[PDB]
Amino acid sequence: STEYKLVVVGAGDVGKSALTIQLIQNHFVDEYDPTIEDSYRKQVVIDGETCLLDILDTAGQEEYSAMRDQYMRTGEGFLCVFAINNTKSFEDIHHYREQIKRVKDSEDVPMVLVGNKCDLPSRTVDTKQAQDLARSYGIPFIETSAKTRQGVDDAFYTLVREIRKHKE
Ligand SMILES: C=CC(=O)N1CCN2c3nc(OC[C@@H]4C[C@@H](F)CN4C)nc4cc(-c5nc(N)cc(C)c5C(F)(F)F)c(Cl)c(c34)OC[C@@H]2C1
Ligand SMILES: Nc1nc2c(ncn2[C@@H]2O[C@H](COP(=O)(O)OP(=O)(O)O)[C@@H](O)[C@H]2O)c(=O)[nH]1
Ligand SMILES: [Cl-]
Ligand SMILES: [Cl-]
Ligand SMILES: [Cl-]
Ligand SMILES: [Mg+2]
Repeated sequence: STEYKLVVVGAGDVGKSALTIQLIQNHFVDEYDPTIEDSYRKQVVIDGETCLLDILDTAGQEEYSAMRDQYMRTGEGFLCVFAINNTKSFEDIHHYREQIKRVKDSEDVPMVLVGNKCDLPSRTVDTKQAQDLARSYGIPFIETSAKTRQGVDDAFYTLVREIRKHKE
């Protein structure tokens, strides 16, 4: 099987830890420690190929030492996560993409835009608004809901396909 190192980036409280557990453990955690950054592993099948994933749930203080960049440079794909009910988290996407392009030293890094918390009624970030931003980036965009499993597995598998295309 092929290994894929994934990194989940995004502002705080957007659902990175909830999305990560919903894919690994297949259940929703409504209150995970926001200061905890850990790595998870699970082997799934993606369009026939068996894929072993190592997903990094990022958290903690924003810091750009050579050790941190080198550790973040090990990620092959990135999930830039925002909340459809938090405008600021959607404006901070340009920050994470810019920092990912810097440490990876490339302008075509495999990544997928994630609009989490789509199960909530009041939405402030429009769907087509985030869709045109991902179209400008040239990256996929998927709306997910860690509570209802909606698109969770879809968002993660789409990122592995972007890595597959970039590799070949
Ligand atoms: C609860 C809190 C929480 O979970 N949080 C909040 C802090 N938060 C991060 N907030 C920021 O800005 C925040 C604001 C917004 C913008 F205005 C600039 N900042 C003032 N920037 C972060 C940057 C990185 C980071 N660092 C590197 N060395 C290299 C790369 C390639 C990255 C990557 F990949 F991420 F880009 C990482 Cl790992 C972060 C960041 O961890 C995630 C945590 C998640
Ligand atoms: N309604 C709803 N709430 C969510 C969802 N995902 C996360 N949350 C809530 O957002 C809060 C923080 O989520 P968290 O997993 O810590 O995201 P993170 O801080 O960015 O890593 C939690 O109290 C969750 O209840 C979702 O899909 N739907
Ligand atoms: Cl499973
Ligand atoms: Cl950091
Ligand atoms: Cl910098
Ligand atoms: Mg978290």
